[PDB]
Amino acid sequence: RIFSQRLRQSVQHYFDNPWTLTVANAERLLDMRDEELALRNEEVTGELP
Amino acid sequence: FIAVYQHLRERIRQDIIRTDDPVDAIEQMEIELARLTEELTAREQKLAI
Amino acid sequence: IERGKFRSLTLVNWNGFFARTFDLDELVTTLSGGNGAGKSTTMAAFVTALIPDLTLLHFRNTTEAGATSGSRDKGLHGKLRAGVCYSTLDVINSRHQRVVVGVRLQQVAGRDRKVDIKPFMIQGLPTAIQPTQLLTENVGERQARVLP
Amino acid sequence: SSTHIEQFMPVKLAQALANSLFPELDSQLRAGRHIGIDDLDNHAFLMDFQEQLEEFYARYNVELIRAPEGFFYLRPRSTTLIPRSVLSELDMMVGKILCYLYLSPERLANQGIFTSQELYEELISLADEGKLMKFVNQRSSGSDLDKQKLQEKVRTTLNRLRRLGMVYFLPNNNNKFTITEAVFRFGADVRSGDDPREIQLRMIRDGEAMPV
Amino acid sequence: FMPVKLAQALANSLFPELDSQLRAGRHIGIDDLDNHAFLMDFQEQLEEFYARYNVELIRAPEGFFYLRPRSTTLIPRSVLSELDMMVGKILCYLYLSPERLANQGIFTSQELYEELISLADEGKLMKFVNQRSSGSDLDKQKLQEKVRTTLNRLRRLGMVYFLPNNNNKFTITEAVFRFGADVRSGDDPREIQLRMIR
Ligand SMILES: Nc1ncnc2c1ncn2[C@@H]1O[C@H](COP(=O)(O)OP(=O)(O)OP(=O)(O)O)[C@@H](O)[C@H]1O
Ligand SMILES: [Mg+2]
Repeated sequence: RIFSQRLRQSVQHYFDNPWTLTVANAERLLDMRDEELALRNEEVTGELP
Repeated sequence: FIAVYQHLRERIRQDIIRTDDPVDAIEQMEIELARLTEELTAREQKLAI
Repeated sequence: IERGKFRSLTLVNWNGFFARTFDLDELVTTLSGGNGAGKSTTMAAFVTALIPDLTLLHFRNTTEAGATSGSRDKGLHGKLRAGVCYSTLDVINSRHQRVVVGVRLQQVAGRDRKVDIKPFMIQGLPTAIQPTQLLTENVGERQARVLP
Repeated sequence: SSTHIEQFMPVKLAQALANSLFPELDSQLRAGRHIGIDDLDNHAFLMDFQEQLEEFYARYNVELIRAPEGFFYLRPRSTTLIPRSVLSELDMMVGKILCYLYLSPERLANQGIFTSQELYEELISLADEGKLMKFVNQRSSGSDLDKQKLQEKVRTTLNRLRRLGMVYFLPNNNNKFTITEAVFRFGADVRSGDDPREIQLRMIRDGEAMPV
Repeated sequence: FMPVKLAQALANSLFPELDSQLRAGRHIGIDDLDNHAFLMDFQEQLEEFYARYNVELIRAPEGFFYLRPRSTTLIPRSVLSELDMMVGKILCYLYLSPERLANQGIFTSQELYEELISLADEGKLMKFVNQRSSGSDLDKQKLQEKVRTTLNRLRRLGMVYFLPNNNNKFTITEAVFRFGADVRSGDDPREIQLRMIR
């Protein structure tokens, strides 16, 4: 009967001393937004062997 | 000395071991150790077959 | 049992080849010609048509063989011309079925020298049809055009 | 002799960095994920080379820490080379409730599988429902639309805690999940029966927690 | 084991910092003397080190280094906004020949603001701020704010260096070429850059 009182009172009265934990939050790797793929179209022609 | 005790008090693992008295905690830990050893013995016996 | 065989390889609008078809041999096929003629290019076209995974394809020079280089350029883009391109294989199955696998290749407009691949397969094609003619349209006086 | 690994690096550290598990783990760790006992591969790896990893990461001005419960995590210093961030108060409410749920022997029979509804029911049983509703919307007074909005925010924050490694969803059902020991960090303000103010001061001094 | 030169490279005191930067997406140009020299010296091994993350270490033909993630990247990815590429292509255009005589390499925020407003079409500007907007002062103020914001993002990427004072005047680095057009034999850079901007 040790933690019941210990933890319940903390949740019940949290807003009298609100506190927050710290975490590692390394940056995301920025990349180019992919534009719509634009292929090369040229209607090539030539003499057939 | 007080500092030492204070230091240690935080380091308790979970509820069944929440004896706020470190020295008292020791034995509980060791109890766990023995428990675990028995479970390991049974599991390795199962593994053989 | 009769093992399957590769009948032929076809290239369209590659660097130096407009529309060419090599007929493979049952045992050995040899390519000869002076430096820069285009032999290694033919090899590259074949392997590309076999494994279109663009993450893997990496055509190093024969010199510098075996050196894991991570080169900026994989060396495929330059072997293609502007517009649409093809690379196809004709295969005779052990069941004596004619199947044509291949890929459509196309350069990507933009600073990065990227390439686009779209595989395809054809089954049941009549034995009288040649891939060179199937992939081109006769426009004008013997001045054929390639079709997407 | 020259051109010898020992000149530049301890052999065990190089051996660790060359392992196939390292890139995954590194990536994750940097992202803030906690590592518990269930993900054996990772955990075991951590255990094997603990001191080398600690020494390594030290270069970055970050502590690789081991909680008593057996879970590893990253704590950045003030001079950290890697950014540091803080959790929201709703995340704390859900965190402390998940902690009480883990301890509860009354629900141990579930074999760790809990449902979002049970979590929500426990939370409203303990905290001030109508006063907590203030965080969802400044005009909330017990309306069902607002109650569903609260449930959806809980659903969202719980998903964030999953990315942190604090809870694992079932393989085929997303309405049910399992807890891990990493949740005990939410009890860092009460694990010792002492003056709350002094505890809080100690925590902020250690870099564990910030006020709001 | 591990290659000796790779162990040497990552043992160097400069590595942690550069690692941090690179993972963020920053581009290393010829300006950063020590970092650039370090990469030049240990490229052959750093490329292998980062390949283990399914991320590619590329040296641009102009000379600057940067990382490119694959689809299977181990590093969490993120993507720029449309307005970001618009501004980037504008900066690429400003890397012009008369620039040398016009500004001696040092620009101002107003140059970019006015260039952006003059050269872009109104429809995509509205799409940038909000479709409900129509030629109003508050919309232009919001667009200015967004321009400053994205310019700071680009400064993070290393594209643009702010002169060390509170005022918003800057210089453009060579790495801006990453936004640039494809170059074909004999083509004029101004024309091709404008052609894409259109
Ligand atoms: N990626 C490329 N970009 C530009 N030109 C290329 C590219 N790859 C090959 N070439 C050129 O295409 C021509 C054909 O080269 P290829 O290697 O296929 O010839 P080859 O007959 O096999 O020569 P060798 O026997 O000397 O290897 C050569 O002029 C080569 O310079
Ligand atoms: Mg060759």
